[PDB]
Amino acid sequence: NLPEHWTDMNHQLFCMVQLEPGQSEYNTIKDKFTRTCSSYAIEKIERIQNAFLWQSYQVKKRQMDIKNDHKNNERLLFHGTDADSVPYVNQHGFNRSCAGKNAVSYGKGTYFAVDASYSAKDTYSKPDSNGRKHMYVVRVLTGVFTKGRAGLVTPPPKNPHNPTDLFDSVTNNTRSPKLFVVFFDNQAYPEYLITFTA
Amino acid sequence: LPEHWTDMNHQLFCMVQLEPGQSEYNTIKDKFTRTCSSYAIEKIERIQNAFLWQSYQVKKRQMDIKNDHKNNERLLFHGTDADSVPYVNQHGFNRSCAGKNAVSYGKGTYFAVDASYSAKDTYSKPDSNGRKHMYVVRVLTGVFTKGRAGLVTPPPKNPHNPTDLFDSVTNNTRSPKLFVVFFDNQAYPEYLITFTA
Ligand SMILES: CCOc1ccc2c(=O)[nH]c3sccc3c2c1
Repeated sequence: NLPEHWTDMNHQLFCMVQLEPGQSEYNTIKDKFTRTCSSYAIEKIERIQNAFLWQSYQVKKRQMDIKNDHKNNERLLFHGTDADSVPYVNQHGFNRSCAGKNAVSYGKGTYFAVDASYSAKDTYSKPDSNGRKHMYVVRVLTGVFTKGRAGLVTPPPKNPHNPTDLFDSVTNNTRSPKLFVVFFDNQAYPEYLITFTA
Repeated sequence: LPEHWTDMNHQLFCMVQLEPGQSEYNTIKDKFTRTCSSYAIEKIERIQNAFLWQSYQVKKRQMDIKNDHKNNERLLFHGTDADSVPYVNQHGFNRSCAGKNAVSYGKGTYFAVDASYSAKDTYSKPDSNGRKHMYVVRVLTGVFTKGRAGLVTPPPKNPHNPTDLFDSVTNNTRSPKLFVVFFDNQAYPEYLITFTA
């Protein structure tokens, strides 16, 4: 099911592909980033081609598309991370068990930002020994969501008398969402890695 | 969707009570009675969860490719309290839900080789009516190593490639009595046994 615009990977399962400025693919990511992070400068943007993460993510997307009633289930969001975590995320994706406590907690899961400026905080995208910061652009299955709460280890039930029928994700604010939290593996696909500097 | 499943009238989730004395019920009963013959089986249900099955079978194919052989799958037991049964039937096994009982070999979901281990009251807690609950689980144990307290993922299969991981951890690699998996969709709950002491 691998997208036909991916580079041939030669029976390999994983590749990072460096994008070229001037191509729509690079430019649209650069614009979405500079919308809120105009003070930073992009070193490079890599497309993440991970066959196994993509398959598991696309199965979860198909299931959420079946379960929800013609919803836009998927948002393109940002995730800042430290250099030490990039090889793990590239290969294995986002693991809630490794997640940091966010300054404002809406549950114990993986946090994704609407605005690059949030992900660009040194607390999330820690500068490496060479001053480089790292941010993923991520396809996230936000689905149907509600305002979260610090206590959550899964999304809350839509109905308290049906505890197993869950919201797909939670947010800080349902009228103006600026962050989303997901609580399951393969609910987020790391699509691009932005390397950037002051 | 597997053969031994029965029709679901286009539904994606059904719990199907097995008939005592037919081959499927007899096979699952015998796996339990190997170590739990002193317990009384009230019923066995086949868990038909299309989404959990799909995600599990994807992970199974991936592990068959990664390990370059089959034999990544084992049948194991998981005792749970009555309150968690609806969650497990619909959403499977969540390492984030595991309390202080799921400790010692890592922060994952624990599966027992022997039904006797899962039959302990600390795991299969008797409900107000005295009923205990244990799953028979298809688990992708794959290539495993000894676990230790505090693991959030299995160790690497070589500290020179830190991201190529073991699939699971155990108490004992030569004679395993339990397995811990650290990822969703590595365990498919196949049967639920309701039983009493
Ligand atoms: C060393 C602990 O190993 C095990 C082995 C089996 C089980 C089990 O069947 N159910 C549950 S529910 C919470 C913990 C456990 C558990 C833990």
